[PDB]
Amino acid sequence: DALSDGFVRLCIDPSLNFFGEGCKILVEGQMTDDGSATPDAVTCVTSELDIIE
Amino acid sequence: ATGVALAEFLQQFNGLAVFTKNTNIRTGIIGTNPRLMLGKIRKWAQDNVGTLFSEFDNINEDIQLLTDFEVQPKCVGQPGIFHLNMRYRPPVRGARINVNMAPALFDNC
Amino acid sequence: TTYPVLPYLTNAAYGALSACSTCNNPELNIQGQTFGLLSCINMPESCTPGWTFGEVTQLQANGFVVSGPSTTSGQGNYTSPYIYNDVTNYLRDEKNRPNATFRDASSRRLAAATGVALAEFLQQFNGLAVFTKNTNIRTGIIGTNPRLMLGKIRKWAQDNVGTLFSEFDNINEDIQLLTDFEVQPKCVGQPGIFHLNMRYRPPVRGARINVNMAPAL
Amino acid sequence: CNKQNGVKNILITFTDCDTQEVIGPISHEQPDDTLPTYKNCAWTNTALTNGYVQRSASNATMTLPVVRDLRVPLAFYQGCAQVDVQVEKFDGTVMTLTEGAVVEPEESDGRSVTMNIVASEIDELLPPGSL
Amino acid sequence: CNKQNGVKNILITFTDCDTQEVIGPISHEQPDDTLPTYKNCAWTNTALTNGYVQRSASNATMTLPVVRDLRVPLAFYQGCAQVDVQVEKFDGTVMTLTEGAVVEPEESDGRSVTMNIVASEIDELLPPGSL
Amino acid sequence: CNKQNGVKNILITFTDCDTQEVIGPISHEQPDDTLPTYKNCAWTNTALTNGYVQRSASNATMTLPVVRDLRVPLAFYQGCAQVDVQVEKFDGTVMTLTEGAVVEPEESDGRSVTMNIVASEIDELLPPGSL
Amino acid sequence: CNKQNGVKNILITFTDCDTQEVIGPISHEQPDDTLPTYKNCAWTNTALTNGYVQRSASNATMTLPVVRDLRVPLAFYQGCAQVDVQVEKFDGTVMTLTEGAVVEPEESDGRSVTMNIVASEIDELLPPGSL
Amino acid sequence: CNKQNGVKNILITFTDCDTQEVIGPISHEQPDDTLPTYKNCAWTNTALTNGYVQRSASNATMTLPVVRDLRVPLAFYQGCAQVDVQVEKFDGTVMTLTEGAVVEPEESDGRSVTMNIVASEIDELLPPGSL
Amino acid sequence: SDDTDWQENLRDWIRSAWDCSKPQCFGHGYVFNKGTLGQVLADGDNSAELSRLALP
Repeated sequence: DALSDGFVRLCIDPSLNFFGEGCKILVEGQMTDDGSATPDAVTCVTSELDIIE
Repeated sequence: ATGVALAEFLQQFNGLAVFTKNTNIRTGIIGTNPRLMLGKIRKWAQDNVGTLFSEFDNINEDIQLLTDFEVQPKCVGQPGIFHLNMRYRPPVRGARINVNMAPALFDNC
Repeated sequence: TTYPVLPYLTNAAYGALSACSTCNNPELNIQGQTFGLLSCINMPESCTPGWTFGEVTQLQANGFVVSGPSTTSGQGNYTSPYIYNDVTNYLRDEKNRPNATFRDASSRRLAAATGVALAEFLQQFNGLAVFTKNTNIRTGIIGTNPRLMLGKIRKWAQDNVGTLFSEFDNINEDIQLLTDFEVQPKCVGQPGIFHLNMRYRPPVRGARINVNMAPAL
Repeated sequence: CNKQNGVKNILITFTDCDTQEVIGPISHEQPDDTLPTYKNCAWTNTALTNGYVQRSASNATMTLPVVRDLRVPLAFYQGCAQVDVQVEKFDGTVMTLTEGAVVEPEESDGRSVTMNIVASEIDELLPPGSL
Repeated sequence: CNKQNGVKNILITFTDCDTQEVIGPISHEQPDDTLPTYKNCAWTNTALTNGYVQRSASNATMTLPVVRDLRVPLAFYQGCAQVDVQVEKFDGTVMTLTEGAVVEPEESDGRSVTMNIVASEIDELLPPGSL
Repeated sequence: CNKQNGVKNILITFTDCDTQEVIGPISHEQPDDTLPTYKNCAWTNTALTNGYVQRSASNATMTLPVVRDLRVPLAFYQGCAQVDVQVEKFDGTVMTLTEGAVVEPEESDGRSVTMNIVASEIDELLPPGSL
Repeated sequence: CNKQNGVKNILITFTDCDTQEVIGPISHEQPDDTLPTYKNCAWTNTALTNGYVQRSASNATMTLPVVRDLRVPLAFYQGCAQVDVQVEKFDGTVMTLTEGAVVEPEESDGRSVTMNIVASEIDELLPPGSL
Repeated sequence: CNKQNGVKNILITFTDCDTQEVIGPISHEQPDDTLPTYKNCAWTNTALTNGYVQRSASNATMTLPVVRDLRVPLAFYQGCAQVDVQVEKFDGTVMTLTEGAVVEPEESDGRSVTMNIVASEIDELLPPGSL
Repeated sequence: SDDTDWQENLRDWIRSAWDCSKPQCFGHGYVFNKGTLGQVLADGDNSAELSRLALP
C-alpha cells in the first residue's frame, strides 16, 4: 500500500507506554476468595478491568 | 490515514546522510541530525492539527525521536535505524454544556 | 517460482540501472520507489505476490536481493517491478564471522573509490627523499620523515570526513605508518618501503524509522 | 557544554519555482558573529489609551545572515526560489520554518547574503524541560 | 550599600493567550548594562503659547531589555502572551506592572529581547521615607 | 587557491551613443577594497499578511566601483554611453551584463567612479559543479 | 630525551594560484629564538554577562618566523602563494596545516620573514599516549 | 611555613563540546614565575558622579598560564573544550571553577598556554579561620 | 451472512491486516446481528475491526 519499499515500518498500537514505569506505588489490603491472585505476593496492576477477577 | 500520511512524509530521510555523535554537519554536507529531524517532524504534526490530529495535550513529551544506538543495549544498535514515538488524539467534536437556568424576579440594576 | 518475466530481463535491467545511476555517484543505493525502479520491465498485476512476507524477510536476512511490484491491484494492467535492499551476498567474512561490513553494494563501490582516492593522494611520496634515521631534515633539502608523512596522511583522512569516511573515533590509532626497517625482522628491511594500516568507516544513511503511534484515552 | 550563545547548525532547502526541483538540505555558515533574528507572534499590539491595546495582523519573520554556497545560484537567495530553513543553536533550541519567501532582496557582493524570510509560523523546539 | 544605580531583580509572569495558563514569576537577567526605563504620567503635555499647555492622553510605558529564558517560547516575548513585570533596583525602588501588552516586537537573535510594554498605570515603591 | 573572496577581472565595453563606436573591452581596477554588488531576481517580494507575499517587478541591478581609465572620457562613466560589464571573482564566478544603462550618476573627482547599472538580466557562471 | 621545548623540523610547500605550480616541501630554519605559535580551536568565545559566553566562528591561525630561502621569490612568503606548512617539535608533536593563506604581510629585510597564516583547521599529532 | 605566596596544584578537566568525552583531572605545571590571577565578584561597578556608582552584572574571570600536556590536543587549550579548573596555593586557598570557557585565545608556541577563562562564579576555600 | 463463526473469520482477517509485523492494508468490516436484546448483546465482543448492526 505504497508502504512496500521497506523504509518505514508502522506499528499502529493504542497500548504503548513511552515514559517508563514511573512512580511505583503499593496498595496493601484484604481480598476475598473469589480472586485469582496468590495471597502474600506483590503483583503488578495495569488496569481497572481485571481487578475484579 | 495518519499512518499513511506519516509514512509518506518520512520518505525524505531515506538515503539522507545522518550525523549522530557529532551533530555538527559540516559546511556543504546535505546531512541532518536527530534534533533537526525531530523539529521537522513535530512541525509536520502540529501542521496537520485540524485534519488528522486534535489540538494537542503537550507536544513536548508527545513526540519523541530516539536513535537505535540509545534504545538497544550497548554494542547492539545499528547505524541508520531510528525510533519515532508519537501519541495523538483525533479531532474532537461537540461539547458538554451544562445549562444552569434560573430566573430573577428582583431587580437591583 | 511463478515469476512471469523472463528472468535475465529483470536481472539485466537491475544491473544496467546499477551501473547507470551510481557511476558518477558511488554512494546512493539502488533502492526504494524512486531510485530502485525498473522502468521498462512490465509485469501483469496480481495480488498473490510470489514470495510471502516470511520468505521475503528470510531472503533479506540471508543476503539476497528481493523484488516486488511497485503497485498492486486486482485485475489492472501492467505494473513495473521494484527492488528492495540493494545488498550483496556477503553474510560473513573469512574464518566465518558475522560482520555486516560489505552488506550493501554501495559500501563496495565506496571501498573501491576510497582505495583509488588514497592511492592517488599518496603518489606524492614517490621519490620524495625520505629520512628514517636522524629525523632532522637539513636546511634546503626536500626530504621528509615518517612522522611528517603520517601527519599529512592523517590530515588527508581528516578533511575527508563526510564524503568518504565517518566520524573517526580514535584516529590516533585508526591510522598507523610503519617503516620497513621495523615491520620486517632484523637485517631484512629495504630502504624506501612503508606499511600503512588504516581503518575506515563508510558514512551512515537513513534506514527504517519504526514509527510507534498510539492514541490516548 | 551549555551556556554558549551561538548558532550551531543551519540547513536551507531550496525549491526552484519553474521546475519544482528540491535542493538540500544543505548546511551553511555565518559570515560574521551576528546571529539570526526571529519573531513568532502573529499579531502585533499597539498602544491605544490608558491601558488598552489595538491588535493588528502580521507575519512570522526571520532574518538570516548566511554565507552563499557556490553550488547554488545567487538568485535562490534573493527571492527567485522558495526556501525552507532550520536553525539550531548551542543551547539546543531549534527554529524550523517552511514555505519561506525572501521578502526584501538586496545587493550582495557574491559571498554574504542576508535573507529576510516571512512565513505563516515558525516552530520552536525548546530544549528538554519546559513550561 | 544603597548607593548603587542598578537593577537587582526582574520577575516576569507570562499568561498564555489561548489557554490562560499562568507561568512564573520567573526571575530574569540583563544582557548588558542598559537599564529598563519607565514613564508613569498618563497625560502628556505639549507647549502652546506664551505660557500654556495642551494636554494629551497616553499610556504608562516601560522598556525592558532582558535575556530570554530557554524554557519559555520566544513568541511569549514578542506580543503573543500577556505579561506582568516587576523590577527592583538596588536602592529599594520597586516598579510593578500588570496586564501589560508587548506593543512593538522586533527581530531577536534568540537570546536578548527588548520588550516595549504599555499598561494603564505603573506602581512605584519609593524606599522607606518619602514626601 | 580558490579560497579568496575578491575581484580578479573587470572588463567594460563602451558604446558611444551618437556614433555607435565600440570601445573595449578594457580591463579595469578597483579604487579600494569594496567589491561590486549584484541582484539578479527580477521580481521583488513584499510581505502582505499571515504568510503571503505581494510580488513586484524590477531590474537586474549591479553596483560597480571602478577607477576611471585616463583614455575614456569621464562622461562615459556617468550615463552618456551604453556599457557592457563582465566581472570575474577569484573563486571562479563570472557575472556578465550587456546593454546596461548607468542609471544614477554622481559627482566624481576624476579618478574613482561608482556606476549603478540596471539591465534586463544578469548571467552567473558558478564554478564547475553546481546544483 | 624529552623536556627540550623547541622546533626540530619545518616544511613549507608553495603553490602559486596564478600559474598553479608547486614548490616544495622545502625545509626551513628559524631566524632567532622565538618559536612558532598556534591557535587550533576554530571558534572564539566572548565574555558575556553572568557566566555565559558567545560562541562565534573564526579561523585556526599560526605565527611562523622563518629564514627566507634564497631559491624562492620573497613574494611567495607575503601572500602571493598558498602555503602548506608542517612543523615538528622535539617532543614529537607535529602540526600540519594545508590550504594556508598568509594574511597580513609585513616589511622584510630579505632574510627573516614572519608569516601569519590562517587556515580552516590545524592538525596535531600528539606523541604516543593520549587522553 | 605558611608564609609562601605560590601555586602548589593545578588540575584541569577537559570535556569537549562536540563529542562529549571527558579527560582529567590532570595536573599541570607553571611555565614561568608568573601566577594565576582571579576576579570573584561577579558584578563590576563604574565611576558615576558625586559618590554614586553603577552596579551591573559581569563575569568571574581567571587568567591561567600553564604548560600544555603532551597527551592533550592544543585545541583543548584555545577554546574548543569546556574546562573545569582547580588551583590550590601554598597557604591553603583553593579556587575552583567549573563550566569555564576560554574566552579569547592567543597564539601559542606549543608549550606554554595562557588561558583567559570566564565563568559564572568561582568558589574560594579560605584556609581554616575566616571572618 | 449471519453465522457468527464466519464473522469471526472475517474479523481475524481484518485484524491480521491491521498488524505490526507485515506492512498494513488497513480495512474495516460490516456484519449484522439479528435477534432479541439478549441474543444481540451476546453476539458481541471487543471486536474493534467490525461494526455490528443490531436488528430486531
